[PDB]
Amino acid sequence: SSLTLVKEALWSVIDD
Amino acid sequence: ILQESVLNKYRTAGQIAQTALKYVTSLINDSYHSKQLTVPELCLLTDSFILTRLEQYYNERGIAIPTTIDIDQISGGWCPEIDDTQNLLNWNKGKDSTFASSVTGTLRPGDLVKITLGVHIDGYTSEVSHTMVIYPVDETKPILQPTGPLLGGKADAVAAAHIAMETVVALLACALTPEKLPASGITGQLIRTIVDTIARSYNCGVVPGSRVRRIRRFLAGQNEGIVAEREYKGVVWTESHQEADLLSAIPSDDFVVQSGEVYLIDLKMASLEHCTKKGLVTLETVDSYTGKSHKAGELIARPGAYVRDFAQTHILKLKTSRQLLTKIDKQGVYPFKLSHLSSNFPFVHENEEELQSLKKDLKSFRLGMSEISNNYLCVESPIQIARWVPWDHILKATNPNGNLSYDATSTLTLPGHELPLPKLGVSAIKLKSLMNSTKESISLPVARECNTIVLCPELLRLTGGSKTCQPSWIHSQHELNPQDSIVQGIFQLATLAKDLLLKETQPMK
Amino acid sequence: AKQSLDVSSDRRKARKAYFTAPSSQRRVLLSAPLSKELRAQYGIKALPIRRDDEVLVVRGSKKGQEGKISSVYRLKFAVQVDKVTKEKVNGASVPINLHPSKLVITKLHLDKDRKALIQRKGGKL
Repeated sequence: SSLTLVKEALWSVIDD
Repeated sequence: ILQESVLNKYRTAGQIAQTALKYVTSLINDSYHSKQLTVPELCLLTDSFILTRLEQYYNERGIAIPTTIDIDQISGGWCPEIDDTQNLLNWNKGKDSTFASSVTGTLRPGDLVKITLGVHIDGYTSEVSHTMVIYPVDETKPILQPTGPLLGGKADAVAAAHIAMETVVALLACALTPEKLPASGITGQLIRTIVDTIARSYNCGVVPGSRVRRIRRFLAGQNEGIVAEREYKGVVWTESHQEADLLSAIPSDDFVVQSGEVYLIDLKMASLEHCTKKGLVTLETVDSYTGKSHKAGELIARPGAYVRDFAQTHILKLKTSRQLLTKIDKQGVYPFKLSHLSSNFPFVHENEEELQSLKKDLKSFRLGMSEISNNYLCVESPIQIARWVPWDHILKATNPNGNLSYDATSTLTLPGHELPLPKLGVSAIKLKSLMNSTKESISLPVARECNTIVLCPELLRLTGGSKTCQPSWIHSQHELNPQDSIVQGIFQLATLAKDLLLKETQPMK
Repeated sequence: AKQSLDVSSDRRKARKAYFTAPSSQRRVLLSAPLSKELRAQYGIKALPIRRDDEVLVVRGSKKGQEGKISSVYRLKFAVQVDKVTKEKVNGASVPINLHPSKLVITKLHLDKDRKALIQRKGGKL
């Protein structure tokens, strides 16, 4: 589920 | 090793490039700013000039890079022939106003012209380039310095280019001295750090093709996308580094620059005054196929430069092709046009009949190159436009097989097995699909600056200088954030360079 | 019960009609109910699904998730929503194929024909 975590972090960075 | 024989060859290869740069920047001001030559007419004249200069001095010697004139979107590759001028029109006849400059050959105002070229002697080569800018004229003024400075994102781009250029020059100068560096000894870590923060200050991202690297005899990086190499120390900034910086071979750690070495700088900055958002900066190739799509923003063209893969061999059935292959392999491993290979190309005297002679020779050379290309002997150096993609489409995308998608009918292999962003498991093929799969087809303007330097105690900068690449005065903003580590270091570097010693080769009159 | 001669209670005929239904009929077959808020808003219980509609899942293992529709695969009798994907270890994501009878709509994509459909079906808008 690594893609899940990296996409979560990437959403976090792009939303702010 | 940096012998006298090596470095004076570097010098006399460099200053030919310098005076040819002056020639082009001469001619363009003659044509547009002064009280009208097209791009392909500039290019072969510049190459004629360079070879006419090369004849006087000096066995393997000639043009490493054919003179490339990019305009306003193209990261690299635009350098067409006189064959193709009507073809460009009747291909792009139905498209829209964008790329009008590159299509017609006449340059417009506010048009960001990135010139680049290079010359080599016995494998020892020197590249150079300069982003200049067109801006309309003053008529009421007596001297007519042309009116208006530049303001927008292109100005950003030019500023970032020049500042990054001078800063990396100074860094590689301090490479000689383990001192005279603000601790705020030298590494690609530091280089990428300072250039990335400059790019972030000016809001102009780094293009994937840009790099800074070592040079050896016959091994510069002229191609950098087609031919491979094991021993390559240097720094690049591609989509992998973009995603890594968003998160937090070409190794960057085990890399500290040393004395007695020759280096290439090549920086490309793509401006962001719109775009609204975080997003990727990638490259898209330009094909000659009108019929693959319906959209008008696409450019339709044929690259002029080739390069031949001397590892392969295949007997041609065609006399013209075999003779052209003779003419090719008697030249070197550097890219070439069909005009370079001819009987009347240097133009000792110049008229219309000699250009006609060249055109007929070109009509035969294209037939030869057809068979030489159908067999995988020569390949095209591609025409690449910078294109922007927002992260939203990429993250919402669906790639049913990641790390396993080739593109399988891409002809070169090396742009095929790329995997630009290993995280997220997307490849160049699906990235192209996503770039096309959106009405946010935003293409960026790009600015380019290329130099060659050598470290002996001084930094001998074989290109550049103030005669060469003095910037078009502009009016930008976002001018360099103070209040950080790295910015203090950069300003201390700029002040301390005035004492470090930077030698610079002048052009030939 | 059935009180007409036009229509048939035949399993075989009905299944054949379903599985050979063309896309124009699959549109109305692949209908989704609306949430209670949109139901009070408009005055309508269900609609045919389309592409730019925001949706929420209420049945299956992917329950309590929600997002906007990315495809309507009428051939597969399903719809492909974003943020619902089976992520493989390499990095590959495939969409989960959902049925809109399970889904519930939260927000619509409104144009003239859709407004007219609602006014026709008895919506105060």
